Amino acid sequence: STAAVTGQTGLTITYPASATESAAIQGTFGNSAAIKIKNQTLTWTRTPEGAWSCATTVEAKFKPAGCAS
Amino acid sequence: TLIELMIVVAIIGILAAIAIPQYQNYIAKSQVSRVMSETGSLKTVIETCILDGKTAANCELGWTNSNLLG
Repeated sequence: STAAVTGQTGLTITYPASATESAAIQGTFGNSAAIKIKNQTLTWTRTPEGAWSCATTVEAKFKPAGCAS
Repeated sequence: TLIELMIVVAIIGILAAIAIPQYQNYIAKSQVSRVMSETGSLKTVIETCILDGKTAANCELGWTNSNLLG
């Protein structure tokens, strides 16, 4: 499994090819996930300065304190 | 014969005068125990909210209406 081609369809890697774009690790739920969150996504984004942060598209009541943004 | 019917009436009167236990205690105890369990189920979410630092309005309760108003 490489960044360009991962072994799972539910995991996507956006790799920076230049010094001005951001990196991303996105995971879409499914398979054994609950039906309510069956197609939501959770992403870890890294700014060009090297700062990591987490975002999620699920409802607020399901969000852990880490990805409350 | 008359005596047989009188014995039947006496038996009916004996059966009708059976002592009834105070069944209110059982029902009340069961209802109080059910409300106990229902209200104690919220301890998990309340404790997680408190330990997470959330405010009162930001704590999401998974409460469903209880027919005992407990």
